[PDB]
Amino acid sequence: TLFVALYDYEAWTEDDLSFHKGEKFQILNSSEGDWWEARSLTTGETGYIPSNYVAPV
Amino acid sequence: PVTPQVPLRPMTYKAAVDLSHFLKEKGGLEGLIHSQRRQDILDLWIYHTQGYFPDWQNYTPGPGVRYPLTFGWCYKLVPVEVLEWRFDSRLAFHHVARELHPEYFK
Repeated sequence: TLFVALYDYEAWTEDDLSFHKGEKFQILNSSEGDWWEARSLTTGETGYIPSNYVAPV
Repeated sequence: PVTPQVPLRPMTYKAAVDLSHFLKEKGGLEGLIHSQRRQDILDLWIYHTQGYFPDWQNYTPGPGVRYPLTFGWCYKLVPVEVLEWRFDSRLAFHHVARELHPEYFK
């Protein structure tokens, strides 16, 4: 149940997580819709990400 | 604007405040003349990049200063009709538009 970025995403607000294509994520929440709370396995930093920007491994 | 569309999400008070400050810091909106066309373009950009449905940036009718309906959006439109976008942090604490024009919240 681990995911990987398909595109780069530059966040505007601090509640969102910026990431680069080829970044790895642990999904912390999928219940609140299509923005997911996730943790960057590269920085450890948590934040919201657009689910359509990631794909299962 | 060539980055794939992010999913929809509701504009909240918090998102509106964060967004206001983000745009203030980036700069460009402060002291920009307001056309409805310019408003729409901004809304679409924010919609495409941030997923907020473009129905949150409505202001109070003229004449004079134009106040934001969405509490937390800290921009209003200032005469000299010729309008400019103008930041006002007060709008995060006082919901002016609901005070002056209560008829948009019923």
